[PDB]
Amino acid sequence: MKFTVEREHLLKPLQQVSGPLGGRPTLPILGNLLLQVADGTLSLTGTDLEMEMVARVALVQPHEPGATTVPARKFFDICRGLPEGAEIAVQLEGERMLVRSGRSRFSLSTLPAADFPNLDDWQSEVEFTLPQATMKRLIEATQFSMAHQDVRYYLNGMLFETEGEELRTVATDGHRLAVCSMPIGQSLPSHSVIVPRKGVIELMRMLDGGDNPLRVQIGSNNIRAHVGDFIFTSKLVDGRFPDYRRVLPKNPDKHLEAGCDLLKQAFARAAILSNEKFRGVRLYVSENQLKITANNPEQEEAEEILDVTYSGAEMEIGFNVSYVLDVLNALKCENVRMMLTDSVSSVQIEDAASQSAAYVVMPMRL
Amino acid sequence: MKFTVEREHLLKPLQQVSGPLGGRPTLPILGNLLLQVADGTLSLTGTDLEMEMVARVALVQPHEPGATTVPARKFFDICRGLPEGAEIAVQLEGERMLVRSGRSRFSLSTLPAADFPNLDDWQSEVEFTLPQATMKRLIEATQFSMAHQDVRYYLNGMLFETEGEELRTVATDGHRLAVCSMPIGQSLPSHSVIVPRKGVIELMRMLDGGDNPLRVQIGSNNIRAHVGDFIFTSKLVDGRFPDYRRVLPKNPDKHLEAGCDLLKQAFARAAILSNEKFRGVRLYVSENQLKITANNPEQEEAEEILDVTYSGAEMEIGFNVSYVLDVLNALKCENVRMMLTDSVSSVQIEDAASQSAAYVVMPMRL
Amino acid sequence: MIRLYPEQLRAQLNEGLRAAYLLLGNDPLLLQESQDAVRQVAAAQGFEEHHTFSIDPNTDWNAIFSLCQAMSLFASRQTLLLLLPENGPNAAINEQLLTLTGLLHDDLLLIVRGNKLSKAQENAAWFTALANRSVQVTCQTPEQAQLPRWVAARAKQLNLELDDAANQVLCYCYEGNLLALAQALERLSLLWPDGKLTLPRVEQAVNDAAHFTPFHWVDALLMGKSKRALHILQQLRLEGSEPVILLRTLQRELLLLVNLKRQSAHTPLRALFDKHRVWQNRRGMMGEALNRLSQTQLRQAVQLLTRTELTLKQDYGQSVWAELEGLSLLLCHKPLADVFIDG
Amino acid sequence: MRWYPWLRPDFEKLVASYQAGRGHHALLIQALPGMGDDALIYALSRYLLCQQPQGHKSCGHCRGCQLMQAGTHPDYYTLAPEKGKNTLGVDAVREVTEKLNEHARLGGAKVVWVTDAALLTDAAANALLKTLEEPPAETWFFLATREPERLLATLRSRCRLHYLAPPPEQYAVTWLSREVTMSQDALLAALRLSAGSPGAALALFQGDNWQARETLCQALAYSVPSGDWYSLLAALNHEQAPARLHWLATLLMDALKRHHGAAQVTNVDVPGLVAELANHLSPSRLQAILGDVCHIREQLMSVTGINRELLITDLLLRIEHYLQPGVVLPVPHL
Amino acid sequence: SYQVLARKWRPQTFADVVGQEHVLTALANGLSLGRIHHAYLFSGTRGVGKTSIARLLAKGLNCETGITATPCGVCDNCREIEQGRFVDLIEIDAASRTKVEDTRDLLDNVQYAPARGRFKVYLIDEVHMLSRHSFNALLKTLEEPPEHVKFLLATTDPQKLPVTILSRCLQFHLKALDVEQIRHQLEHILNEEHIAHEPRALQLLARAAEGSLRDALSLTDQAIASGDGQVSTQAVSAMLGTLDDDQALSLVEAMVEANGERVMALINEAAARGIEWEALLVEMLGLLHRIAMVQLSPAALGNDMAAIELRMRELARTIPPTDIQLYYQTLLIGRKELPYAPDRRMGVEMTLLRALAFH
Repeated sequence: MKFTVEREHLLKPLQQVSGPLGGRPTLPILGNLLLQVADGTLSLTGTDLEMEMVARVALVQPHEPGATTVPARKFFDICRGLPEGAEIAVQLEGERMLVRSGRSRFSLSTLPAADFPNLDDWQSEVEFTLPQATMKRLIEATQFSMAHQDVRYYLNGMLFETEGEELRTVATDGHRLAVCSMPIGQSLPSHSVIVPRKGVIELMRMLDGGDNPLRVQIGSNNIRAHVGDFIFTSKLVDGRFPDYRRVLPKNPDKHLEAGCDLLKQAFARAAILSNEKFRGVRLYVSENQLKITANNPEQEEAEEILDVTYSGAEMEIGFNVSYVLDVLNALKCENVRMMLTDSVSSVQIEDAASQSAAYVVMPMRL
Repeated sequence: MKFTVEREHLLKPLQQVSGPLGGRPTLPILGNLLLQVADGTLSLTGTDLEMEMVARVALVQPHEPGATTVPARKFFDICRGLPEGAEIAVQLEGERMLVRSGRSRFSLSTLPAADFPNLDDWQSEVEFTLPQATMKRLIEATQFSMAHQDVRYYLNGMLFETEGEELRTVATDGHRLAVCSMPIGQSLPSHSVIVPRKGVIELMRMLDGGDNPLRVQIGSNNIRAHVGDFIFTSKLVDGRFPDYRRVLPKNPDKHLEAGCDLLKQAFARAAILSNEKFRGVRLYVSENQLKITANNPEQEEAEEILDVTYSGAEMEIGFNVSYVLDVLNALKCENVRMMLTDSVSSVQIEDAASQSAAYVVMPMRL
Repeated sequence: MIRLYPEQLRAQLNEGLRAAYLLLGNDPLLLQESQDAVRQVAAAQGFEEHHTFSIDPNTDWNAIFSLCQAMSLFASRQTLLLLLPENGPNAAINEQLLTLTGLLHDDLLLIVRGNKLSKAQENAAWFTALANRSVQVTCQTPEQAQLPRWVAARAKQLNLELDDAANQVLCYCYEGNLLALAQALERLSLLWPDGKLTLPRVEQAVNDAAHFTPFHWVDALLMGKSKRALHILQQLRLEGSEPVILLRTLQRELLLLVNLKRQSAHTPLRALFDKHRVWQNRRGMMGEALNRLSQTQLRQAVQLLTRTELTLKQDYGQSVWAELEGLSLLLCHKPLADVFIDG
Repeated sequence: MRWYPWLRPDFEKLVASYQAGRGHHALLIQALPGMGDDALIYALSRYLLCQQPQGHKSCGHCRGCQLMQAGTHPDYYTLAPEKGKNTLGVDAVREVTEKLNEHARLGGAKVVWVTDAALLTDAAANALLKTLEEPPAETWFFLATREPERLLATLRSRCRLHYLAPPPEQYAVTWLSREVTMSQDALLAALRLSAGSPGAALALFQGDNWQARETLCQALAYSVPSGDWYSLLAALNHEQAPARLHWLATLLMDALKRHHGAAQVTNVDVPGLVAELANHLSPSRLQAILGDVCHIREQLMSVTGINRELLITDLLLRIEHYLQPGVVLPVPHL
Repeated sequence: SYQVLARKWRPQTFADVVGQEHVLTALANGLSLGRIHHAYLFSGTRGVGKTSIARLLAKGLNCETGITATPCGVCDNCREIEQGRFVDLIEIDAASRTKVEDTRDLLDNVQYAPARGRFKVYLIDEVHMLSRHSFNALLKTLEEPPEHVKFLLATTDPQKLPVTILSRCLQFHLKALDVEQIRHQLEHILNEEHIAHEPRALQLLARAAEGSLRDALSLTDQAIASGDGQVSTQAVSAMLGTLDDDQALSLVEAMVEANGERVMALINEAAARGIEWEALLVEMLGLLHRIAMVQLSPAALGNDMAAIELRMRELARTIPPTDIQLYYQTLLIGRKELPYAPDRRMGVEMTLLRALAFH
């Protein structure tokens, strides 16, 4: 194995691929990046088995086919720590990988790759090329309820529902749910799949910009992406977890549009010396006003008064205020329309440009 | 009690002073800052039982006899969350110090100013002023050679002694010392002014070009420092500050005029496949060049070739690179001549360019 | 608070949503049984969200939802098993216990399995406001006496005949061990094709998942059977028994024998065997030993017992196994008398 | 306990001494912490920490005193045992100690006093050796024990001992009497039974201990003739068994005294009973027996897993065995 | 606070420390020669001279006159040695520390070589405390540590200290200090001190110093503290609870008289003053020993019960050997068993009771 890359070329893959392998996750070899000069290519691959990130780097710069695997860090850092552009002459030289800088030699420890597992490519039941932005539109304005972990099974990844042209995400943790949907127009045989969280992240890391039109292939097993040289495959839990349809304010009646941010601020101020037990702020919300009794058990209250375009019955509805900033902010939205229930149900925080984008939290009183 | 303040005015005072606040096993009201808007200044005490940052705010804002101590932060948070400029008025009433600035109001709590345990601050003799400019170097260069868990003296401390019109300071870890020399100062008496670990930080903070120049009444007692809207004052630990002249290598003399930076880089790289414990890089500075041979016990090796105008035969000394870089970097000087005694013995490093920052670390093993 | 016996748990369970169905009792068979019945009917009752979460001696507490309208992503009532501390909920616990009483315990349908609470806990406010809605299910075990009855009803759990001849022999030998006795009846039912208990059959293969109590030995000793008692101990060895136990239990009977020997040599045997205790069957063995065992010859025996006990217990001398051989004969004095140097 | 008057003169010298730096900063007060040492200790810190001000005061005034009264005196420490233990661990120690290497932190000397140094741990103690020996600036250390015996020697190598016996019996009784009603014989019987320590003497009359003392006393008078001791199981079977075990001993001993002709008893709270012991029992076996009362008292405390009862019983029978002839009658040795 | 003497009485040279010549010499001798171990084991009682021989050695290694039998007083290194700070030398109480943790760290720093010292010398004291692991970790560098590094082991006890450790030290067992060695050294000392010494007290202390010079020295400081100046007999006899009385034999006799009361009532009052039982005990025992000896030879004794010699004699001969052995025995066992009694006062009464029961 032998290649020469530039530090920078390498650098994208130097992150993508390395990133979730640093942890030396799983097996060592797994926690090593596969170095593969195979051909003129130099693919990098960092499998974990939890997601995977491949970065490719085309390499015409000196290379001898072979392969090696090196820890995710050992290598990365050296290359990075190298000055830029650096022609990182990497050589499996036996079992030390001689990483040659320019007058600073380094010798990493390298096993030739000969193992290093790699994931299911499968013909992906639905495949499509994302316009990306939607991906973040959604991604950001729906990952506030996704649990990380969640014994409520697979909330720790998102609920990739394909339904028609719309791709919907749902995350929920059980008290707060978010749906944002947008449309892709990619006629996606509906399904819902829980893709590993770690996945989501890496994805988001390879969400990339430059409207990298993110190719997706959801399977059910595997799901595969293509954003540049960064091919990311995950296994999938398929499944689904609930959606907003039900969460839905029993009163849509009450409305409350107001500027996300005035509101956010209001929340933000509100949440000060507010309830330490549940972030319960009982907002008594006039038809115009919004008045947040946020007490905290330390006998400190915060009160913020501010207009709302409020409608429907002004009522104290509690909330985990904590929830509410989360989305406010993640929600790219100006006015957020609330459509409140009285506090039995959630209130409909929606995006204005809810492309079906419902962001719903249940009451939480103090 | 009904004392108004200028939000902003107070805005920076609040932070300066809360940074030195509590940090003791017992830190109740140490978390609350006291304020009295004398009407003029205010107190804005943040005691630690070790250092203080009293800020004042210049403000003329009314006051009524409201001596209070309210949670530092809560109060703070509010001020900022309230518009600035905002004439942050408060009612001290029943240990409930409310804050009102517009449609936002809050009811904070208060701890009386009566049990406020404070510290020494007394008119401290001498008056001698160093600009924050160099004072900065001075603080940077030395402050990192703290070492802690002292049952023997002050490592983390630092001593202040004007040796001459200079001032010379020292903090050391016992494994590296840092002595920077600020030509400026006065000959005006030095005093047991051994400031801790913490203080030196805020001071350092009180310099940057900014604040006023830093002025000191070096008193054994306490000293009285003048920087920012604060008044920073320690009781000083009084006891010696270990030696600092001896620690200079035995004949630091080979001049290893290097660039502090390059070196700092190279050094940074070398450590990686250097010993991974102590970070004890071993050096074999090729004359005029450099050479470094690092091995991480755990395989690997790093190598550099750099330049140092170094005459006199290979310095062949290794030291803890972990210490070193620190000084390179606290060394604002980028030609740093090392005065070593080539041989596994201490190497003094000084700025080549001044002598201010002179720094000594010690070799590793024999 | 209403005490219910597990078998009658349906009465309160069913009739109404009892808040804290507090299966305090201790027979695990009874506790187990009182637990699953609430749960079963609970889970069925829309409390499928069923979680178990102990209450440490630790302050503990976690899910203290008891109404908050937080859900509608997963709305329902839930139910919360609390395994109690040793004696029951302590402070913090009690506190957050008293909170729940205060609220719909909505989504926190209390199932408090455990043991008997401590008094102060039971007077502690939490255990005061549960009342009238909760159910205490005494999950405490049969006396020797009620044991056959139970056992006999319990046979029909297995429906097999069992044999009451066998029941007894189970009631004695599994005097007080419902659970294992329940499993006892199980292993053997399987073991045969027929699985029908009856005494002959239960002799051929005996459940090696259910103990042969100290009694066999000690009782054998009562009699004065100074060899019988000995044999049961050969077995109590191969069986691995902790000596502590043997001592404990032996101590139990013998001190009972002293005291009863003081008053017995003038009070009809065995009445006292149950005016105190001394199983029915032992009572005979036991009324004898008072006559056999004259309190004096009896003294030196105690002195050796104590001796061994200490040998163990302070000294961790594991030669208490040999010390007993002495004692058997020191105490019994043989079925007759034959009291000798201590050891 | 409380500060009693008999803690004062100790204090004065010590502070004097302290003030003179003749008085070593170390100090050990034999006296029970039950006979007042704690307050005495703390009275010292009161002063000592505030830097020792005034000739000798407990300090009512002083910022040191008051901040120490608030305790917020950082100088100040109370340095009790560790609570994750109940003994004064090393760690507890490691801390306060190292805080004194940062000098005074709010002035006045520090006083770092152990509540009952009787209560220290070994890693703690070992730890404290060098600090009690070696004087840190402004440190006046103050330790308390039930008796000096509550501490290790190497420590005491450096302890500047300020003895402090129990105050005399009389006063210890008058002192004891003030506060517990029941005859001075019970005060004394108890006091005496306390090795004459008040602080120690006092406890007896609390609870049903001294009533149980009596209780016990009664059953026993029955026991003794009757050769049923077994009756006594309970009277002595208690959390204070050892104590009740103790109640008893001092009488057995009084009976042997009668066996050496000696009017003298330590339980002057009944001499009849005393006589009968000697009376029904040869001293040999009285003597033998006396041994064991304590021994159980020990064992009740020592044997892991030991049936308090089992032990209380065995004993009775065995006594009962002795009263009996033929049954060999010890005397204690080997 | 207020200063001590013990330390202040610590060597600079071999003399300051009384005894252990085997060690002094063993030391003077080691030092001078190349017979410098980087592993020493001073095993003696607390500041008998386990710590003293260490000091001498230290100064001598970091004698800036090399390694020297005596530590060539002044050397910077030598005189700072007994003062704070002294880089070469790093000293340690493994008492406060028990942790292994403490033990690990320690091994790491030996690397850093002074920017001016000449043996990075390490002095561990109270090593016993440290855990097993702490112990075993040391074996590694007792064998081959980096250069300059030393391992002056001083231990009170090398017992909570493995075989291998001893196996790997020069163990200069500092034997104990004769009462007299002590008395003397003290006598010498106290007298140097302005305050009138006090012979009685000197002895009172000499025996009382427990074979350790440190305490000896300690005692003294303390005696002054509570005697608020001046060593005087009485303040020290009393301070020491010591009965300079013949009550030992008085009671022995009253036991022998079958005299119950006198024996007992006397102890009880002694207990109000809490009077030391032991002191009292040792004495009785001794008398008996001698008397019997006086039987053997009322001369071949190396007896110091001369004031009562005649008494001794008198006793010795009139009481058969046998019985003398026997008295001696009874009370020896009772002493043994004295403490066991929950009043202290109680244990001694028993001892005597049993004697008094013997007669």
